[PDB]
Amino acid sequence: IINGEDCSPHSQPWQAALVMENELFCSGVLVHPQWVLSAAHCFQNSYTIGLGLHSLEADQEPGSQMVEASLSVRHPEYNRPLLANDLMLIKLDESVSESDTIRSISIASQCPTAGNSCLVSGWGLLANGRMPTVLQCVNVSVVSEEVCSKLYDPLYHPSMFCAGGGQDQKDSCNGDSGGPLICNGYLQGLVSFGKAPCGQVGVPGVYTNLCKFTEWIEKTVQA
Amino acid sequence: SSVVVDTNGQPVSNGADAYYLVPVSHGHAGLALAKIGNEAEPRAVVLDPHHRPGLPVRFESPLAINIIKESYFLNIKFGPSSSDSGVWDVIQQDPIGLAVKVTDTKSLLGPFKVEKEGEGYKIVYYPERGQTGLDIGLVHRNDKYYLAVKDGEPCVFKIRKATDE
Ligand SMILES: [Cl-]
Ligand SMILES: [Cl-]
Repeated sequence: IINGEDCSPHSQPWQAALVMENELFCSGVLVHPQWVLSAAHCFQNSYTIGLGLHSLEADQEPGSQMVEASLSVRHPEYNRPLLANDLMLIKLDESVSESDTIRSISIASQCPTAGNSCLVSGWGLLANGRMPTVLQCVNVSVVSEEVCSKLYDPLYHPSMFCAGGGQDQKDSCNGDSGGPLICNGYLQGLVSFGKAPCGQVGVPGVYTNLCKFTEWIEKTVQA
Repeated sequence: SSVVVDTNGQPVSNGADAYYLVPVSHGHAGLALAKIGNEAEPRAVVLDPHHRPGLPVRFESPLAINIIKESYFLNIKFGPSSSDSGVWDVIQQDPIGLAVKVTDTKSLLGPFKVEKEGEGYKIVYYPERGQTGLDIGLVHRNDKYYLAVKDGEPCVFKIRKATDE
């Protein structure tokens, strides 16, 4: 997260850390007690998922859980066209007990509103190219579909939307993949991709447009 | 699901760190730029027996992740993250064929993938970022070993993090 700040601790209790050999490689979002939503490009054959975290050191985070997951389902149209339909559902091996620091979030059914300010959170790179020690939060604003397609055609597809690009240089960055973009109290997007370097004025990042997938998510969780 | 790793077994980073492509059976040689055709500046990539480990590269994907998987489309470039003057592309150039060359512009999504081969990895070029990949191997012409498409005869590399600089 570029030009953000430490999140207030446990203010984003749906945030999930996907860790590999004890190092974070993507985030995800708890959307049901047994399911984490993340970007399909974060797929692995198995996962170790950290819930209830703030720092990434579970041994210093009361209320946290490190949980295993074997099964994941990428959207069937992932990467056709290239980069599009970038979402997957990970089924935890066991349902988690929700608490005030581990809680699912509802998915927006309405699509993004151009201009609206939203919140993105993650443990990815800071402006200085270092990794933060605790979860970072920043606001970014949704950009119109006209601007998103002008900047990203031929790779813009409506399973995506753009946010950010302000003079404020607030953005997501590498290591924020799969984490949440919250708009108006609901999960609206997942961090997906963008032009490098992060935080360029006039260049928004691209997020998975989850309003397009509410039926596939519900059906997958219920099957 | 396969993560590309360096010679220490650590995941290769998305753009942030540089690495040498060390041939598994040519550790004595390393990547360099050379002239091709009638060009006056060296723009083709060769494996040069006088430089080891050769010019380091960075692997870049637009995805907001800091590791690289064998399935990702990549740009490969020489030089610092901040510069796009060293970006690889594959260009028809007689009599080499489809030669690896550098240029100073870069698409959001590059046309290469790094795929496991033998004891290390091969570079595969996908024209138009389609489904069919062409292996990058060596073409010997003009006393030089050009990196170029040589499908079925890839140059196999291991990837060494460039922490000697
Ligand atoms: Cl080595
Ligand atoms: Cl000529």
